Amino acid sequence: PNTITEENLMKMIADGRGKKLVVKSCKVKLKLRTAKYLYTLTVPNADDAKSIVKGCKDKVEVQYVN
Amino acid sequence: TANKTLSRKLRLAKKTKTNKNIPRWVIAKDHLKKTWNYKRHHWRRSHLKL
Amino acid sequence: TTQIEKNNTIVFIVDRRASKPEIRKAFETVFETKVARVNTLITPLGLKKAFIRLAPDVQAMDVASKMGLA
Amino acid sequence: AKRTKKVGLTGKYGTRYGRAARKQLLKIETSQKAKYTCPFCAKDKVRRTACGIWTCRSCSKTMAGGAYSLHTEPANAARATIRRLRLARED
Amino acid sequence: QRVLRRLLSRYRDDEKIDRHLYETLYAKAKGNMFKNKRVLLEHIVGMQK
Amino acid sequence: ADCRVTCRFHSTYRTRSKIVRYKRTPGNRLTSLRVKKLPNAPHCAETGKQIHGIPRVIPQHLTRQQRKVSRPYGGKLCGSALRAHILESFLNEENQALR
Amino acid sequence: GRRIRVQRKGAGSVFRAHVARRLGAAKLRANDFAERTGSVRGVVKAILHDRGRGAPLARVQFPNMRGEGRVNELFIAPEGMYTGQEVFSGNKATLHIGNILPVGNIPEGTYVCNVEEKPMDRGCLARASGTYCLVVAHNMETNKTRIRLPSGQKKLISSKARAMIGLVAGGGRTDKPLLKAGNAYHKYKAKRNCWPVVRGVAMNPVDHPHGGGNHQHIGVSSCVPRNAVPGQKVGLIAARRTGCSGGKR
RNA sequence: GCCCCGGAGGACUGAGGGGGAGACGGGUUCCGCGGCGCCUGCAUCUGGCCGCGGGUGACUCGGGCCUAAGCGGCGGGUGAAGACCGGGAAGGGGCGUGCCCGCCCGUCGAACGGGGAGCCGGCGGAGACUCCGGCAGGCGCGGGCGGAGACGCGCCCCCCGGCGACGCGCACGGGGACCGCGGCGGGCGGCGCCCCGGCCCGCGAACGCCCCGCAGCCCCCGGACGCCUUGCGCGGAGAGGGGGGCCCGGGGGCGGACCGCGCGUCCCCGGCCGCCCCUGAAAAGCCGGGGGGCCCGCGCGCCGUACCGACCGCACAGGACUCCGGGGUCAGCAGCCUCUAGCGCGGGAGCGAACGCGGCUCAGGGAAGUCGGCAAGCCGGCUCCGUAACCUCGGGAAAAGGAGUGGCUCUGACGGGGUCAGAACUGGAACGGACGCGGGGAUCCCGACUGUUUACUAGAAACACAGCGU
RNA sequence: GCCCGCCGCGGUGCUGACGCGCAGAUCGCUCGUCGGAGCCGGGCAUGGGGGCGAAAGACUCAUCGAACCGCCUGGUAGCUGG
Ligand SMILES: [K+]
Ligand SMILES: [K+]
Ligand SMILES: [K+]
Ligand SMILES: [K+]
Ligand SMILES: [K+]
Ligand SMILES: [K+]
Ligand SMILES: [K+]
Ligand SMILES: [K+]
Ligand SMILES: [K+]
Ligand SMILES: [K+]
Ligand SMILES: [K+]
Ligand SMILES: [K+]
Ligand SMILES: [K+]
Ligand SMILES: [K+]
Ligand SMILES: [K+]
Ligand SMILES: [K+]
Ligand SMILES: [K+]
Ligand SMILES: [K+]
Ligand SMILES: [K+]
Ligand SMILES: [K+]
Ligand SMILES: [K+]
Ligand SMILES: [K+]
Ligand SMILES: [K+]
Ligand SMILES: [K+]
Ligand SMILES: [K+]
Ligand SMILES: [K+]
Ligand SMILES: [K+]
Ligand SMILES: [K+]
Ligand SMILES: [K+]
Ligand SMILES: [K+]
Ligand SMILES: [K+]
Ligand SMILES: [K+]
Ligand SMILES: [K+]
Ligand SMILES: [K+]
Ligand SMILES: [K+]
Ligand SMILES: [K+]
Ligand SMILES: [K+]
Ligand SMILES: [K+]
Ligand SMILES: [K+]
Ligand SMILES: [K+]
Ligand SMILES: [K+]
Ligand SMILES: [K+]
Ligand SMILES: [Mg+2]
Ligand SMILES: [Mg+2]
Ligand SMILES: [Mg+2]
Ligand SMILES: [Mg+2]
Ligand SMILES: [Mg+2]
Ligand SMILES: [Mg+2]
Ligand SMILES: [Mg+2]
Ligand SMILES: [Mg+2]
Ligand SMILES: [Mg+2]
Ligand SMILES: [Mg+2]
Ligand SMILES: [Mg+2]
Ligand SMILES: [Mg+2]
Ligand SMILES: [Mg+2]
Ligand SMILES: [Mg+2]
Ligand SMILES: [Mg+2]
Ligand SMILES: [Mg+2]
Ligand SMILES: [Mg+2]
Ligand SMILES: [Mg+2]
Ligand SMILES: [Mg+2]
Ligand SMILES: [Mg+2]
Ligand SMILES: [Mg+2]
Ligand SMILES: [Mg+2]
Ligand SMILES: [Mg+2]
Ligand SMILES: [Mg+2]
Repeated sequence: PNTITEENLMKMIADGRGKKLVVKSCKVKLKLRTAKYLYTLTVPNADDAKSIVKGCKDKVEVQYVN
Repeated sequence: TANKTLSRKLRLAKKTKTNKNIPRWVIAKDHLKKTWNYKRHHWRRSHLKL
Repeated sequence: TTQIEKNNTIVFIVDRRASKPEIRKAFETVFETKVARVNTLITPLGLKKAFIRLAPDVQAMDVASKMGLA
Repeated sequence: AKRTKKVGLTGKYGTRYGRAARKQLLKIETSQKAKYTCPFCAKDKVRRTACGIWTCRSCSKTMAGGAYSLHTEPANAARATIRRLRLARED
Repeated sequence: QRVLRRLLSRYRDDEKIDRHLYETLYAKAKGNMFKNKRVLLEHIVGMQK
Repeated sequence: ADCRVTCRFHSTYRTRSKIVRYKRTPGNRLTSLRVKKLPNAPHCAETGKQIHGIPRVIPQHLTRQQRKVSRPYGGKLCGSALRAHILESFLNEENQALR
Repeated sequence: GRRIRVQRKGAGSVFRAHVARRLGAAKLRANDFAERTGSVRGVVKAILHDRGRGAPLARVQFPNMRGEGRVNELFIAPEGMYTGQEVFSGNKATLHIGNILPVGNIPEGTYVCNVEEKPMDRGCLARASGTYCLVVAHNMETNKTRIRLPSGQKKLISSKARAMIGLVAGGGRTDKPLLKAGNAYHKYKAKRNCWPVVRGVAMNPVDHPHGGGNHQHIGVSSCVPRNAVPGQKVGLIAARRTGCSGGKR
């Protein structure tokens, strides 16, 4: 597992390298399941809005909160 | 031992499988009065050298 | 039976001289299905047991039932 | 303050082995623990590492010598006589 | 001995005492001249004067 | 409490490649973890000192660039040994020829 | 009786030498074309301790004369040899400690070591620590050289037998007393199963010819003749004389 | 209600365990249900006994591979043979024909040595580093630049090297785990008086990226009465000072996903220093140098894996290798008590004779007993005082002999921590209050000394030994 | 190859227990040693008139001043029993 800067996150999505994304509410955790590593990005909810709209329609998103 | 060769395991496996009584229908079929199989063995008093 | 309803796995007795690659091919040709992974052991009596897990898109209930295992 | 009067380094032996042996060891063992001069370093840092084997702790050069001292008196004379025989070979 | 060396070095670095005084007291500490830290602080005063 | 553990290896004979350390797990448990032997790094062919720049990892696990130094005789000679070979070569040519 | 202790050692098993972790057999460089017509240059690589041996050994690297690469030799070290030193082997080598020369080219008076008793045999005389041979005289018409061995005997060898200049390092070793039984135990643990020693008179007659009796005593003379048979040849063998006396010169 | 099971009480083993697990050996003894004919030297409803069903899952753990000490093989050699002994032999490879290179064994020998790579959580009557879920790692297969410098950022053959790869030791230093004290959060117990004073729980892995790492080795300037350790050690073959590079089984931060402070203990690691007539394996495999020629998929076969001191002594107070190791008292892995965990040991009751076996105490005397002080008793921790003859000058030596020692209230010294020193008060005229723990001295004989021995009647004056001599 | 002392390794005295044993050599207390010629495990080597022995004629699978197993062998007995 590893962390990632936001700009690298879309490029992995942009090249179809992700398999599933999870949004976690606590500061929000976004977890992307690639072939090699699980990657985690932490942003405030203001920032995660725009990123998910950019979300690749070929990339399954799920949500999670409790 | 917990670390045994497959060849010793197979010969031990056969002594376990043949360690049995005469079936009761065999006693009726063959008309027997000796009913004990005297080739049986028990682990506490045996010396299987296998 | 618990092994089949969850874990999608069927337990078989096979000839001791068979390896995991021969077991996978045999089961795929006789029961017309898709194997995923095979584990094996030799029991204290000398028999070979195979743990046969079917592909994640097959129901071993559907395959055990047609065979009679249920 | 001086801790012994005569035995020196052979105080490690106690009352054992007799006077003649301990007298021999005091001389031998003082000699093999000594610091000798690098024939190359020119510094006083040569120590024994095994019987016959002497290393400068500054040069790092290794040398072949005596059992319990760097130079023996037979080898000094031999080197001196061999040198004069070579120079005599020169016309 | 760690206490006295730690104090002596601190002074030399601040130039309270020079290097030739530092080295003379360094050897006196190694030879059991001062019993604690207070005694060394008077020797330091007395040598400077 | 009671923190005693059992052996992790096939046998319990405590040789130099069967040393563990202890660690607390997220389920509140004391686990054993093997402590690998650390190989030396390569040493100079003339002086026997560690070559600078190479980590103490077996070279199978290091990328090609990580296993090298960027100089003639990069991982064989310690830098000072190179300079002494260079001078000996150049100066002997100056004395075996032209006096 | 039974077989006695000296009769059991010839059979091997527990009386074989303790050779594990030894560096190898120590020899001069082999005589070849280049050495016969000139000289070959080597460099001292290390000075090493050998198990079971008093003097040290030296590893010397020579160039390969029949191909590319290097050749590694194992010499008995003359005193004064040092790592990084340059040695020479051949007919044209000079007189310096460490060099290997034919004994006919060595002037009388010189100290030499590791001497061949026949040409090209790679050296067999004066090999132990502190020893040397002297070169006494040259007989040119018969091509023989006269040397003095460490025992003081004199001997004639060929003039083409080779030698190493100097004397063997490690000298003075025997002048330190072994203090304890334990120092003797460590010395022979590196050589052979030969220690400790039980006296013949301390045994029963079945075990030794000196055994038995109501007092410990030999009983007959301990001078046995030269033609005594194995099992019988104990004590002092073929002695010219016995006893302790001075006057020898 | 049975010696089985449950609840309550009373005790024991006492972290070198009657605890938790492996190696060897055993071989189904393992598990669930049933049962008492045999066995369980008493009983039984118990059970390692009897009947009937079941049970051990691996790319990552071990075996398979490498070599150790060894053991085999080798044109041949020898002997009546069986067999035993052995380098002097026209001894094989790369490819692609055709060229080129080449001196000559072993896919025998280690379930502790070497070795490419695994962690957490969960599930079952019996299996788990093996199953399931999650997160990784290894080995394969298919779709010429920067720097002043130390240093930083595809292959093939011949040669030169490296890693693998290594002894012992008193100490000193760093990390981890353990262990304590205090706070704060949640839960308990008992409570005649006292109690914010007692007890339990407060958890974070492998792996990936960034930062930080004492010693130690290296670079640049420049040119010296210093730098520095518990100890040492180092410097014109270039110190100190200023600024840098590399290694470091480690720590931190973000991922994976409660908060402080301390004395010790164990384990590993570091730099030194000491020691040897002792100098402390090898190989597979993998890599570098010089010279020459030139992201996405799929897979990982074979064997072991249950349980046990259930093993050997005809069945048994004997024998039987290793791993983990809390608290109090204390110099402590001693003795004595204890938290966790575990709970058999051919059976019970009554009486309180002789005599035995293991223990305790005895007035006055004190070896008169006896072959003989045999046995038993006296002494003993720590601190201070005080110590002879003789001697190989090292010893003798704890010589011999003396005095003090609890509790409580305080004071001083050392840079938060125990120790050391001193004083008042007090108690049958007591204090190493149990436990642990030398009796001493004057002599003669023998062997110098530590060491070895008649397994099962002899431990010595016998053997060995360094030294000396032939 | 120093001294007190735990485990370990050994085996002094009680001529203690036991001696139809817990046991074909054990148990209790006491005692030697405890950084070394020290102790322990696995692998390997030496074979019977032979081995191995810090030497006691000790040890060589409860066997040793010559092991064990089968055969020669129903060995011979001026001697004891019937
Ligand atoms: K098993
Ligand atoms: K059995
Ligand atoms: K004989
Ligand atoms: K004989
Ligand atoms: K004989
Ligand atoms: K014999
Ligand atoms: K011996
Ligand atoms: K002797
Ligand atoms: K005699
Ligand atoms: K039952
Ligand atoms: K013949
Ligand atoms: K033969
Ligand atoms: K092997
Ligand atoms: K082994
Ligand atoms: K192995
Ligand atoms: K190794
Ligand atoms: K190179
Ligand atoms: K298992
Ligand atoms: K009665
Ligand atoms: K009576
Ligand atoms: K008396
Ligand atoms: K007594
Ligand atoms: K007091
Ligand atoms: K004696
Ligand atoms: K001793
Ligand atoms: K006896
Ligand atoms: K005895
Ligand atoms: K004794
Ligand atoms: K003896
Ligand atoms: K003891
Ligand atoms: K009695
Ligand atoms: K006993
Ligand atoms: K001791
Ligand atoms: K033999
Ligand atoms: K044998
Ligand atoms: K015999
Ligand atoms: K016989
Ligand atoms: K027979
Ligand atoms: K026969
Ligand atoms: K007769
Ligand atoms: K007769
Ligand atoms: K009769
Ligand atoms: Mg399996
Ligand atoms: Mg005798
Ligand atoms: Mg005789
Ligand atoms: Mg108790
Ligand atoms: Mg059971
Ligand atoms: Mg009964
Ligand atoms: Mg592995
Ligand atoms: Mg093999
Ligand atoms: Mg291994
Ligand atoms: Mg289990
Ligand atoms: Mg090793
Ligand atoms: Mg198990
Ligand atoms: Mg009385
Ligand atoms: Mg009397
Ligand atoms: Mg009387
Ligand atoms: Mg004696
Ligand atoms: Mg003794
Ligand atoms: Mg006896
Ligand atoms: Mg005895
Ligand atoms: Mg001692
Ligand atoms: Mg002692
Ligand atoms: Mg008795
Ligand atoms: Mg007969
Ligand atoms: Mg007869």
